[PDB]
Parts: sequence; structure tokens; C-alpha cells
Amino acid sequence: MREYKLVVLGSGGVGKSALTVQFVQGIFVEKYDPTIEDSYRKQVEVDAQQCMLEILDTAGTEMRDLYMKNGQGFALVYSITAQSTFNDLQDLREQILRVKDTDDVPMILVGNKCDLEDERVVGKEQGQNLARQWNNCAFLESSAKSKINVNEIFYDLVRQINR
Amino acid sequence: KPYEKVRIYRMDGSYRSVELKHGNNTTVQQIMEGMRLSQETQQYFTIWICSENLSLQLKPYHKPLQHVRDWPEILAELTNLDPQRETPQLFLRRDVRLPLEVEKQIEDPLAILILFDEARYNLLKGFYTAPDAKLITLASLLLQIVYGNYESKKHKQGFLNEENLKSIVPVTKLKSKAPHWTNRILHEYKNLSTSEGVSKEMHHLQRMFLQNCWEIPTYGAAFFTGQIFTKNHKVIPVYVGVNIKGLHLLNMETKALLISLKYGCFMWQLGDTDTCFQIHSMENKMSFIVHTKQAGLVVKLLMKLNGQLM
Ligand SMILES: Nc1nc2c(ncn2[C@@H]2O[C@H](COP(=O)(O)OP(=O)(O)NP(=O)(O)O)[C@@H](O)[C@H]2O)c(=O)[nH]1
Ligand SMILES: [Mg+2]
Repeated sequence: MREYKLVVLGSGGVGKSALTVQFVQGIFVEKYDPTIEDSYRKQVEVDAQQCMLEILDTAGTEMRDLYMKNGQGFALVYSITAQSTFNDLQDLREQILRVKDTDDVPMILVGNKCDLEDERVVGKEQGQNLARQWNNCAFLESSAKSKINVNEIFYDLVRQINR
Repeated sequence: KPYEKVRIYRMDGSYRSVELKHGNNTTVQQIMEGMRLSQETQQYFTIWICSENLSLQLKPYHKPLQHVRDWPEILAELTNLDPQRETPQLFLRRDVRLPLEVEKQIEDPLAILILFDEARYNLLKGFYTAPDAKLITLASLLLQIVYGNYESKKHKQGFLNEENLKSIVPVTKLKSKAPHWTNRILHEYKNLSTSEGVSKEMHHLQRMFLQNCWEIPTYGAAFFTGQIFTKNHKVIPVYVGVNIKGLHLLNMETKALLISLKYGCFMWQLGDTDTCFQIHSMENKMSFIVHTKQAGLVVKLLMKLNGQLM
């Protein structure tokens, strides 16, 4: 069983912990409790093999260079509800490429809170546009609350690490 | 801007970082407040300090970072261990005082998964003695939980190899017993998956696993280390297990259950030397002495857990 070091990055309140906890524990985290640094472990099956995922759930309110050095795959999460969180991701993408010293880094752009259509600020096509800008990066809109595209975030990173 | 923090681990190797608002003077109770746990989830667990060869439950008033600092001295007081090789970490684990009657009514998914992870850890390490049938049932539940539904295409043949078995049976059974259980394990696994009466909700399956662990004699035990002399008094290193049911001795090397005594059926006496305690077993006229510098801790816990029992 191969181990996969995944890192969930993004600004405060976007749902990094909620996505990670839904994926790992099958629980929706309702209360907002700002993360300092949490790590989770989860065995899953991807492409006919058992994989042990070690998922680092990072602080969004604000060790980062180390996370990027060690990490094999990165989920860059914003909330479709908050423009600033979408804006903040460009610098994180650039930081990862710098630390890795390559464009060839497993990555996925995640527009979370897609159950909140009434509060949407960042259009889906703006998310798609950013992903294309990023060398045709993987992109999903997700909901930790509705269990929409939650597993798919982490499975896609595993597949990317495997190529 | 600046703050101090500590990682609180669980038995699966996961951790949560918690803010230390009073530095190394922060207490266990304060750290428990700092977790992501409801007043629901919190009462079942507390902070333990654990290295490779000693794990101790801390009191709510202890300052865990000071226990980490003082670990060499603690090891010298309570054991004869190599201090250099013991580097302790702080863990969230089941409170040894948690009554089984309370645990049996727990419905909270997070509490269940935390208890489940810890129980699985104990099972795989060999600290749960049980008949083959029980271990097979536990293994089948682990397959459902970890791998999902049985599929003939995936599981019927060439699936339960020695690597796979390591994750679902005790390490003590891997070489001589487990290889002969594969068909029995696969049968129960298939039966779980195809039985619509069996809920496949994760927390339901995890609770079923716990339900099968609750009658195991050493369930929820705090373990201490010691020695007994055979009744040419050859030394046998032992684990002393103390839980809400009573006292349990395991052979340290084999994890074999040497004796299991329920509260009300035995008495104890702290040795006047304080390097041991004596046990007197009833309807038996049989007695034994366990040598350990944790004797004081063992007797205090026995008193507390016996005292809890109605
Ligand atoms: N409606 C909805 N709410 C969500 C979703 N994901 C997270 N939330 C909510 O948004 C709040 C923040 O979520 P959380 O996962 O704590 O965000 P975070 O990115 O980990 N914040 P930090 O960086 O400070 O640790 C919580 O109240 C949570 O319930 C979602 O998909 N839909
Ligand atoms: Mg968080």
C-alpha cells in the first residue's frame, strides 16, 4: 500500500476542514473552528489499488514552504461565496511551483460551497478560466455539506501522483 | 500574532494541533477545551502521554508539556527503561474511568470513530484475547469498514494474503492461526455485505465492531509493565491491565492472558516496599505478587475503578 501526502490549502473559512472531515470521517462540520494544523489518515481504493492518504488540513487565517516541500498533491480551495478567497489562490499556486521548482505538480482547483447558489460571487466560468490559466489544471466545484465532488478531489490527486 | 501549540495524536497516527494559551503551564482540561469536541464527545476521552514502552493517562490538572519535559525523570521513577529512546507524544484516548454502561449508549459518530480506531489498534497489537470465532467476526467487520461491500470478483480468491491479514487480525495470530481462517473470514464478510438487515452506515459498522469488543476482558484497559516470578522462580515480564471490569495479566512477549479477575472476586495490597503489589484471588485460596515501580499507580486505579462499581 503506497502512501500519498496530500495538502489542502486556501484562505480562511472556505471549507478546507469541512471537505477533509466529510471525506475522512463522513461528518459535516457545521461549527467554524479555525484550524492551526490537522493531519488525517484514510485508506481508499483508487484504480484497483489500496492507497493510504495522509491529508494535511492547513490554516487559512495563516510552515508553508515545508508543507509544499513535503506534499505530493495539493487541493487549492476557495469559496464560490467569497471573491477574496478566489483571488488569494494565485500566489499559492506560484509558491508551490517555486518550492517544487517545476510546473509538473499534482494539483486541483476547488470551488467549495456550491450548495450555496444564492450566495455565489465567483462564477463557475471564472473558476474554469483560472484552471486553464494554470496549465490546464484539474477543476471541480464541491460541497462539503451536500457531499458533492468531495471524494473526487482526493481521488484525482492520487491519480495525478500516479502518472 | 505569535502563539504556542502542541499536536494531540490519535492511535491511527492522525493529529490535531491545539493552541497552548498558557504555554507549558497549560492543563489537560484546557487542551481538551481547545479540541474540536462537543461537551458530548469530550466526556469519553482525555489526554494520555505515551512513548514506545509507557502510556499513562493524565489528570485534568496535569500540565502535559511539563510531563514531556520531565519524561526521563518519570521513566526513572516508574520503570527501568532506556530514556533516550522514549520520546513521548500526547494522545487523545478513551478515559479509563468511562463506565461500560455509558459507552454502550453512545450514538455520536465522532465519539464512535475515535473509540473504534483505538479498539482496532489494541486488537491488531494483540492486547485483546478472545476465541477464534470472535476474532474472525472482528476481522470480517474490518473488511467491510475498510474495503466496503464484498464483491466476488475482487475478494473470493487471492485477496486475503499475509499483508492484508495484518490489518484485520492480531499480530500474535498472523503466523500460526490466521492463515487457516481466511475462508471463515471471507464467509462472514460476504454475509455482512449481502445482509440488508446489517446497516452499512460507517458509524453503525464501527459500533458493531465496538459491541464485539466490549465483552473482551481487557477492553478499555490501561496497561502497566511489571514482572512475576514463577511459583527457579523464573521471571515472566507482564503487562498489568486495569479497566472498569477488573485486573488482567498478559505475558509481555506472547500477550497470552495469564489471569483475569473481576472486581469483587479479588483483593489487593500495595507492598510495603512500594516496588510491588499482592493480589488475593477468591474461591481459590490463590495469591501472587506483581513487581513493578508502577505498583502505586496500579493500586490507586484499582481502588478508583472498584469504587465506581454498583
Ligand atoms: N453551506 C456550506 N457550508 C460550508 C461548506 N464547507 C464548509 N462550510 C462551512 O463554512 C465554515 C468554515 O468551514 P471550515 O471547513 O471550518 O473552513 P476552513 O477552510 O477549514 N477555515 P480555516 O482555514 O480557519 O481552518 C463552517 O461553518 C462550515 O460549516 C459547504 O460546502 N457548504
Ligand atoms: Mg480548517
